[PDB]
Amino acid sequence: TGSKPFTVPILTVEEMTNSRFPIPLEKLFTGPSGAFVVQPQNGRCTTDGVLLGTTQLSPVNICTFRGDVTHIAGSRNYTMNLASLNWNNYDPTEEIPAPLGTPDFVGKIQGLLTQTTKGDGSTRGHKATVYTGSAPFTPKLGSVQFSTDTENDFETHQNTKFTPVGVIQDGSTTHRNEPQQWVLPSYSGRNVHNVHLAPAVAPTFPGEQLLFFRSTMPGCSGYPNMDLDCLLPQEWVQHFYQEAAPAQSDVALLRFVNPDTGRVLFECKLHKSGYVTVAHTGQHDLVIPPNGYFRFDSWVNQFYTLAPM
Amino acid sequence: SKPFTVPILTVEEMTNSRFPIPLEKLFTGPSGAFVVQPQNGRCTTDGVLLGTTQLSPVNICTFRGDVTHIAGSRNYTMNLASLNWNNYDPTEEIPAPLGTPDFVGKIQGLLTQTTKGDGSTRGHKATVYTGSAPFTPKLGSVQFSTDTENDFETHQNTKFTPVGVIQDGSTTHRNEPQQWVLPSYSGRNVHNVHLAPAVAPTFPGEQLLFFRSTMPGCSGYPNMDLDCLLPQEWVQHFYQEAAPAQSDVALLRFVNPDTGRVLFECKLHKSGYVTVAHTGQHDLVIPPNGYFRFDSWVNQFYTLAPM
Ligand SMILES: CC(=O)N[C@@H]1[C@@H](O[C@@H]2O[C@H](CO)[C@H](O)[C@H](O)[C@H]2O[C@@H]2O[C@@H](C)[C@@H](O)[C@@H](O)[C@@H]2O)[C@H](O[C@@H]2O[C@@H](C)[C@@H](O)[C@@H](O)[C@@H]2O)[C@@H](CO)O[C@H]1O
Ligand SMILES: CC(=O)N[C@@H]1[C@@H](O[C@@H]2O[C@H](CO)[C@H](O)[C@H](O)[C@H]2O[C@@H]2O[C@@H](C)[C@@H](O)[C@@H](O)[C@@H]2O)[C@H](O[C@@H]2O[C@@H](C)[C@@H](O)[C@@H](O)[C@@H]2O)[C@@H](CO)O[C@H]1O
Repeated sequence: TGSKPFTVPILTVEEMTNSRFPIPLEKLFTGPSGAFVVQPQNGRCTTDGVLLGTTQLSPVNICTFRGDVTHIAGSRNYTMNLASLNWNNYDPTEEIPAPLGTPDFVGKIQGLLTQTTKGDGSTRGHKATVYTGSAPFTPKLGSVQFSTDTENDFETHQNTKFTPVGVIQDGSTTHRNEPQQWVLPSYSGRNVHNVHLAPAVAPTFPGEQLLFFRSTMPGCSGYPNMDLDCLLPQEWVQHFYQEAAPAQSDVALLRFVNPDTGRVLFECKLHKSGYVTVAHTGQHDLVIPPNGYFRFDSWVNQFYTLAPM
Repeated sequence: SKPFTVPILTVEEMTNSRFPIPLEKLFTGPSGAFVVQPQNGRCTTDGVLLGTTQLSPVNICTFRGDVTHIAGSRNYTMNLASLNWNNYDPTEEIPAPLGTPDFVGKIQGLLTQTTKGDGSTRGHKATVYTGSAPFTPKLGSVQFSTDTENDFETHQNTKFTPVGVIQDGSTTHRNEPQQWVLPSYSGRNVHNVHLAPAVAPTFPGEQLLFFRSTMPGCSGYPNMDLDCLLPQEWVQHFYQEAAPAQSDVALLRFVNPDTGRVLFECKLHKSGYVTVAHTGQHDLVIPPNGYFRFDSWVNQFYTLAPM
């Protein structure tokens, strides 16, 4: 009695943003997930607005890094000592897995590393790639490495930003073998256990699968696997964070409605810990009308049987 | 009537509606001497998108299409597609494709491409000069300068992801970008159409309140300041809520949770911009947890407490 009514945004899928990389959502996808552990750290939020993992609120502070850089002699690599979003000191003892927004998959993320010299406002920018499966990827410790197209242009002790664009793959190896979107980086480096993680999720009900919000990351070199699935759109993270409507049960029943025809396409379970399941067996790209949207209908529980998708 | 609200997200939790970067601060200054007519980040309080405004925080200053190499150069012409990768339609009554840059500047980022057949991919640093003669997005074409003469393929999906801005370092520092100069969306001899209107304070002692970011600089000595009239999250919020405006102005109070006190009040005009009572340039100093709260509908001629 007296709970703030729960709701989800009325934005359509194509009007929303992937919570794991700064690109629009394209489609909904469902498939079996017994062959991987689904434990992304971005795009994690409970329905009552508790951010989990490395999740933060900005759609354009995801897979970014800020700090200052040191050149590694004999190479085009730079070590970035990480700062916070507002350029303050990074605190490695905060009870999070890594700075909020840190990439949550193993892959080679390419973008631009940019810098401004405080004294005169001179600026510079270079193509750069961060290898999140590599030994120098230690964001939790406050340090990551970038491979760039320069050995001398970046200055020390000047604010430097990495803006992600897409992913690459080693073209001499099996096509689409990376990125591995369901493999978490080791945030503190090789053989150091991750901490404070958002939990892995899986369907529990017979005949159910996770429902993913899917985008295609830009590819920047080689033959990458560009598929990227998030559990919640970034706008849903922002919505629940603000609304903070109490979860009246374990499961919010949503209906996906077509306002063009006035008919419900399918129903799904939004679990209070922040993920969606549907009743379907097999890999399936959902086909949805551009104006279709999710609408909260009622609180049910994990024993509720969904109508087949 | 449906109660009007603004998001409770703090400034640094929100996104610039004119370039895909976080908001950093609030800024006010006089703007009588020139025209404030941005086309992105334009939305009425009852949720009507204006100008070139669309809903995505990460489909702003992006481009998509097919590219063709200009022989004897490292420049490529992009024939624009839509977000769904369909043919572009120049007869829509908009100034240019939604999300088109709304300032004159040299925007640098990466041009990326996927070959459909084998999934091979490529990516190159590229710059679009929105003040250049070939910048004709309303006509379905813009030009990029890149670092290759041969790597991009024809008739393959190509995307530009913006990162920051550059300036010609052999010229007066910070002389470009010019954030308050609109591109000529159809080229230099064709006037712009279907624009969201220019905005100005009219009430004595008031100035615009800007939501400000610093665009990354990628070369030279650029002016990196970028002011939007509404955070992108406010655009998304009004679009969904569609709460009718009960008067010309929504009075907002900016509240500090650490004290429980109002820091300042401002006017959110129903056509989608904010004013404060202040004379002079000022970077507002705000607590990280400060937020805007709608307090009441007032008329346009309400007198604000001084900022
Ligand atoms: C121009 C081209 O196709 N070159 C092939 C080469 O791929 C290029 O390799 C260099 C390093 O030597 C850079 O990594 C380039 O980014 C890369 O080219 C990109 O990727 C290829 C697949 C094309 O889509 C191209 O248009 C694009 O610019 C390739 O090298 C292998 O693959 C690359 C990605 C890299 O992992 C190399 O270490 C690896 O040996 C070789 C052999 O596959 O073939 C060249 O023709
Ligand atoms: C290495 C350096 O500082 N060079 C200055 C030069 O700037 C470089 O010019 C080339 C073009 O010839 C490229 O545009 C480079 O990106 C540019 O270097 C960038 O910008 C400078 C200001 C530094 O921050 C540097 O670290 C960064 O990589 C510069 O040339 C003027 O400005 C550039 C942006 C370009 O517009 C030139 O056409 C223009 O003459 C000159 C004069 O300011 O000074 C050199 O020292």
